[PDB]
Amino acid sequence: LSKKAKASTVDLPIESVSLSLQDLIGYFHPPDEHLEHEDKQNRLRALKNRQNLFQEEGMINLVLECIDRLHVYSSAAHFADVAGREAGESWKSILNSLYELLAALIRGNRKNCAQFSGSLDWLISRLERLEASSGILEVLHCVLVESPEALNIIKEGHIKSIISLLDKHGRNHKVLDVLCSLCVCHGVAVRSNQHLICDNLLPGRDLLLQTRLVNHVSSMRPNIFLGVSEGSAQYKKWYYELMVDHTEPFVTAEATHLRVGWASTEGYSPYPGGGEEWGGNGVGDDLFSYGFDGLHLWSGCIARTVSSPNQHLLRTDDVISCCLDLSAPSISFRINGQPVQGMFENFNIDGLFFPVVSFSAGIKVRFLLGGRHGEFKFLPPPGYAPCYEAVLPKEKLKVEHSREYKQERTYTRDLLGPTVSLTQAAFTPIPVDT
Amino acid sequence: GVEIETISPGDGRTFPKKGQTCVVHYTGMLQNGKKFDSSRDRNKPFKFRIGKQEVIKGFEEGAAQMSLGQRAKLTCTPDVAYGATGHPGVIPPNATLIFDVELLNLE
Amino acid sequence: KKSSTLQQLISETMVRWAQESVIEDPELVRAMFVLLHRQYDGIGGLVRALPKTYTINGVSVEDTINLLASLGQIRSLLSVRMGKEEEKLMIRGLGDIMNNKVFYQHPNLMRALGMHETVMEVMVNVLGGGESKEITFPKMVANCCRFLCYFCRISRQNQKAMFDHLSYLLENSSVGLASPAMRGSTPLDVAAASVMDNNELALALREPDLEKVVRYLAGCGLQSCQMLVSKGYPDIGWNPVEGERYLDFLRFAVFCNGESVEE
Amino acid sequence: QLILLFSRTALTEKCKLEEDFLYMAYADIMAKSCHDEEVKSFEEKEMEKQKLLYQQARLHDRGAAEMVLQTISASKGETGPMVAATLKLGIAILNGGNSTVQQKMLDYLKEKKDVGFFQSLAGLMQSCSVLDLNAFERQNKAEGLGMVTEEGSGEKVLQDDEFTCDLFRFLQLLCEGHNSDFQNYL
Amino acid sequence: LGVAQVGRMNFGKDVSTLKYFTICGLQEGYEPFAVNTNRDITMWLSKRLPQFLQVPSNHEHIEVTRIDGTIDSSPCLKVTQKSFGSQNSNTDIMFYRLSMPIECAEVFSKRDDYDFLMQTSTYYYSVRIFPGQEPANVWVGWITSDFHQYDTGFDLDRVRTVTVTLGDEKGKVHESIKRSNCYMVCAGESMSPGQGRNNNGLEIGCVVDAASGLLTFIANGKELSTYYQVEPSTKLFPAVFAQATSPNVFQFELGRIKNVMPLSAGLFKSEHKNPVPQCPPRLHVQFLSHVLWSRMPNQFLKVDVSRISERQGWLVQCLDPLQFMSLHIPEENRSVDILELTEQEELLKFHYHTLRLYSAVCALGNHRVAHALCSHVDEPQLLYAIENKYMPGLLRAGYYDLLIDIHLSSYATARLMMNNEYIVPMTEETKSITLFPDENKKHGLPGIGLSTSLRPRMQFSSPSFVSISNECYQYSPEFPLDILKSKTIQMLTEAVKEGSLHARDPVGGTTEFLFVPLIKLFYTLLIMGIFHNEDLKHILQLIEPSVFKEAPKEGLLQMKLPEPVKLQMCLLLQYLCDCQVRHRIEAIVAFS
Repeated sequence: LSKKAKASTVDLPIESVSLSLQDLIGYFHPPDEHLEHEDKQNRLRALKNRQNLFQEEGMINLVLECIDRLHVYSSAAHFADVAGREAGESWKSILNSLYELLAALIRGNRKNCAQFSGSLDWLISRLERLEASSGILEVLHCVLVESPEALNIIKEGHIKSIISLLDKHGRNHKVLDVLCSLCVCHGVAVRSNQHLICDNLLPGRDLLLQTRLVNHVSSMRPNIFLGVSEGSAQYKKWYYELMVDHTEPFVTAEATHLRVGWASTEGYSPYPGGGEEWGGNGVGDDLFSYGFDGLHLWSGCIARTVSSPNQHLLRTDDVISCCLDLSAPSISFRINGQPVQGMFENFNIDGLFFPVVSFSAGIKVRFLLGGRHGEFKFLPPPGYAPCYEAVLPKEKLKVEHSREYKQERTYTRDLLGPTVSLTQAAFTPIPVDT
Repeated sequence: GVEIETISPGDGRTFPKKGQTCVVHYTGMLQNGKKFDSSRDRNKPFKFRIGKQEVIKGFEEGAAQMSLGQRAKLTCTPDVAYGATGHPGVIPPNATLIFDVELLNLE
Repeated sequence: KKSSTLQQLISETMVRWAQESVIEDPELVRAMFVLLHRQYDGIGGLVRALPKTYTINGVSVEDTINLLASLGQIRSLLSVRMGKEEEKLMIRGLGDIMNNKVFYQHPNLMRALGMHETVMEVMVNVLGGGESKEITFPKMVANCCRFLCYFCRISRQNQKAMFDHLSYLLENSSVGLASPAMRGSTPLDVAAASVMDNNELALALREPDLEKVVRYLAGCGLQSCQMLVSKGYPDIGWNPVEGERYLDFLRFAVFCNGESVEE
Repeated sequence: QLILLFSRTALTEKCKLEEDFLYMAYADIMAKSCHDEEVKSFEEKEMEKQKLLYQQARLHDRGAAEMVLQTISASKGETGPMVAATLKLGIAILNGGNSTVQQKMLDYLKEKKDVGFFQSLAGLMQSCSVLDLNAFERQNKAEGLGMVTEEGSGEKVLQDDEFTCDLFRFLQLLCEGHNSDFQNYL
Repeated sequence: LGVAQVGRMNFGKDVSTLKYFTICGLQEGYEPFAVNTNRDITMWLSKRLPQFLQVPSNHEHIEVTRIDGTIDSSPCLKVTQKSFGSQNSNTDIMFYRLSMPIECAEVFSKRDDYDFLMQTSTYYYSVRIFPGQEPANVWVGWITSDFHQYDTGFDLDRVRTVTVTLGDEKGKVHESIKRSNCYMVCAGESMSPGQGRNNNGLEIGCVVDAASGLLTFIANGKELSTYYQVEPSTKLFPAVFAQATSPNVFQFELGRIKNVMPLSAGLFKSEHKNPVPQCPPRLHVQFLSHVLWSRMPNQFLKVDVSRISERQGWLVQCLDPLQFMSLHIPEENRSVDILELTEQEELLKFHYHTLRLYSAVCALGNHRVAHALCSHVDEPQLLYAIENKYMPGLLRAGYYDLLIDIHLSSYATARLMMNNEYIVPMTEETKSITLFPDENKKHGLPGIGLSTSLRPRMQFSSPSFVSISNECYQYSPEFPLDILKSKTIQMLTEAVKEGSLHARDPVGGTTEFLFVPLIKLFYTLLIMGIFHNEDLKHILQLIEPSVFKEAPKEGLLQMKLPEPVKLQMCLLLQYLCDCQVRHRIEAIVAFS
């Protein structure tokens, strides 16, 4: 076929090769564990003698030649075009069966793995191929676990090739197992292999999953829902204050989280959107929340430093004033009565807005909502209104958890279904046509 | 090479000086935001002595520019930190190092 | 009725586990019966322990601790595969051991610790790695053989300990014969130091090892040195450089303490 | 369970018979339990015979004969302390010409078709040591020189006499009682 | 639970709480669900926010087929709908994403030519809108990881945007920055000529400049007016949103236009300098879906809210620290709690093998590698992994083994190596040593007493990476041993007094996972000799109360243990007997 003889002229025994490969794989089959111990010993002896005879007759080299002369064709469609349709159909299965037969022949045989140590370099060259990746990894694992000589043969380029396979083909644990076999074999540690695998795989932090302990963060909001819509009786300017009565910078190893600002619901539902109910997320970690930590403006989990007189992280005896202007989308902050040289502007105004503070442990902060609920230490800017005015006449204003679930007894916990939309939150009198 | 911005103010009159060990309690992070070192994790304040090449350059100049009791954010360019060879297994080659450092005390 | 002691408690719990359940784990069964036999044979523990026991005065505590740390490094490096940094570590540790005074002062402690076994195990690994293709890491074999020769010269019983391994050394007698400046650092020299100036050991020498040495000398006489001709020396038939060292070993075997061992 | 563990370890395929302190110690323990060693009367002679029969039964009911045969076969003709302990255990279980143990050993050998047992037996008997005038003369010359002996026994001549006696006593016990079938089978 | 519905489950953790169990169900024989459990049952609920996941092979509506790149055609991913052409076919906005993101520059700047192609950071992919698919129904562009917005109708106006304006003291806008999760364009408005896209093509090209952060779109060879400027370090995912009107809807193409690096180079670090387009198996099409589960945390923050006064206002207070482990997926740029790996099996198995790889690289005294791994797996993470009850058993065992290998393994091995040989200095304490503590012949508690035998010195280096000294890499990394001792004793006591109750849910899910790591860490500490005096007394009480009581409840010996735990206790008894032998040797020397 390589010399391009006509397809009918050449005889390609596809079916016989496939059946013989299946029979040989079954013939080189490890004993089952549930069998009696002495019978298992007999079957293991038979398998070992079988492998020894095959290796002495040189079956491994013939299998390798078949594998190479099938690998010369890249794809099943290519091999079908070269030889024929049925050959193209059977190409992948034949390659897989040949690789499995090689693995079965060499598995558990110290001598066979010792001879395959020399040819293993050729094997790794086809690692990147999708059709042969699994079989090559299986053969490599067997050879590495059995023969320390092939472990010595393994080099830095081959280690990089295996790591590149981990990168290209995704997360496959067999690659990690092969790497562990490279690191340690027969109770003997290869320092060079360990150092190389470390220095290549670990510092990138791009493949292995990364772990961290993260402080739990909770959100704290009032009842008020503030939305602006065309033809609605909602005042567009609002103002509230928060003072840090007490804060501890480091309750744990991680820094204490403390962010204050406004957040917007998704649609008209009372449920805040865009953020997970539990986790390290807080105000400004999603595009529905807008926060200030005393040094940065937080929005969409991205922080940008803002300048302010005596700028510092939020500490004890700091009065934070947040201003929401929905006539033109604007969120401005003032620390200790001094303006903060930054704003949020041109954000989405479809949903209702509410004050919110996100915090880790070790805080003590108080809402100054204006009017009866709180008092403003700094006068609100002209045109703005205290947030306590937004409370509906019938309801009462509390500060309640923004998310549905809080700490309580497991059986007393109220499981909540989906909530109805807050149609009454925005009052729009629609004209009746007359 | 190193730029410093204050997270928390210090006294502003006591500064590191020759032959005085600096007790710093720091947290190190890569520029992309992945933590690689933290003395707060080990619960051991870090002690180093100025002018004796014990720590990396950018860290040394940042600590020198800091004042007693001042918490500041240190940004170290690759030249003043591990160069282009990097730290094997921890710091990738040509990496910018960000440090949150607090000068607890000076003996 | 209470066991009231660890021995009785262990015996009862082992027998109770074994009678309660058929145990599929061979390692668990082995460990259980080892523990049971240990509990029943209290005397055997002392029998094994007392030879390992050694007594040192308070003056030697510090250098004994340093030498034990060096020996611990050498032992821990057995589990690791050979390399350049490992070679440097072996060499530095053996140098420290030979430098320390306790090595000279307390040979019996040193035999009980068994450094000779550990050092020859290191050398066995080095030689078994690439024996046909010339011993990789020759500085390893040189330092190990020098340390073993010094160990031989330390005491007469150390010659006992090294002669117990004479068979393997004469097997790998052709490690560094050709290379000059390796004299005193060959397993042949280790064997010569083991059998040197000891009438008892010369008498205990057998015939087959002498046959093997004579065969090596005959091969040297028959064939030249491939390594030497590779370096480019003219190829004369026989090999004086490797012949002479075998002749020296035979001389040490036959002649001892100014009198010829006639057998 | 211990006997099964030892039997499985012996049946396991490996080039050497790896030295096992546990096997040697427990084999010695069981052999001593079996043998448990002024004219005796007939009543008390039959007493001691029944007691020895019960002691041997406690083992050969659990597979001690198969242990001994498997360990000797796996020895592959190499003398060792494990082989000596196995031979002593076999002597203990076969002492007095135990017909049941002889029958079990013969049945096991015939059904396994173990050529390794007899090959190892031939190797052990070939490798058994004898008197050496050369070693005797060397020892005498050391004594004449007056150098202090390292071992007072002087076991260099007749290296393993106890082992040789144990092996031939094992064969005699196997053939004891005019066991004609086993005599022909040997 | 339906709309505006509230309900409670009582699993019977406290039987008295069950209202009608005694009335019905108690006498019949039914048991409470949580009668034997020692911990509250972890409760799972449907996830409100959709997350992108790979299209299942059995997904009834959407099918994705991969076309291998030929010599003349670039590698291509084709999305087609099998459900269409028949009833029950779903006509809705379906959001598609490529798995891996292109990373912008950390700091932005102030025949194809090989040099420019090599030096450039510009990347390209194109999508071919198949004939018969309405271009207005298809949107093409980039989305970030924050895009969790799923709606029946998607409009480019709805995309969530924010502008962060930073000003100077005067108030001048020195930087105005636009931020959005979605950067996409519409093929319907893109097509200028009209209906005639079904003739061929409608290739909408997306061009990203990583160095500058500029996002430009080309359509049929002309540069579109739409352009987006993204912030530095933004991770952008190739995404196409399409409402399917045809069985064949859109096709990702990974080709390269003149002077532009293909997408594979930007995606894969290894192929950063490879100009040939590539579609490695890791890259795959992901679609937004709501079929996911969320785990409610076992413990929440203690937050107290109250109105202090008319004067003072509402106060919110939280003073107790609650902390959790987050597992961060690098390619998808999302972090999840590792306790979710109980139900995510693939990530669980991969992380277990990763822990095994860490153990392998740090195995057998590789102190430098242990110091390096101290950065990746930290002390707080290790301690939380040791102490947390709900973690999977595989990760529990992996973290226990990793802690042992990084910190305790080297010195434990050294002491095990020195266990056999005894070197006893001649000192006053040595002379004072005696076989029996008092006149009456009663054995002292094993391991408690005065031992003078020479033993390896315990020395630990302090992990630190600001330091440049090379002495730290020699010696094992340092771990707080008193805290480990106290936690080991406390959790061993808890495990002992819980195992007797035979709870349905042990820590880690099985008795083996509960005990083998704990007993292994305890045995390592005992070998190291960290335990001293009263701690070892409590240890001996836990192992067996009656035998080791200093002069009912059943100890760790008499509790029907599994075989691996039996082996661990066999090792412990070995060590105790070795301690007895060492005491005998010391007393022999003292008499001598």
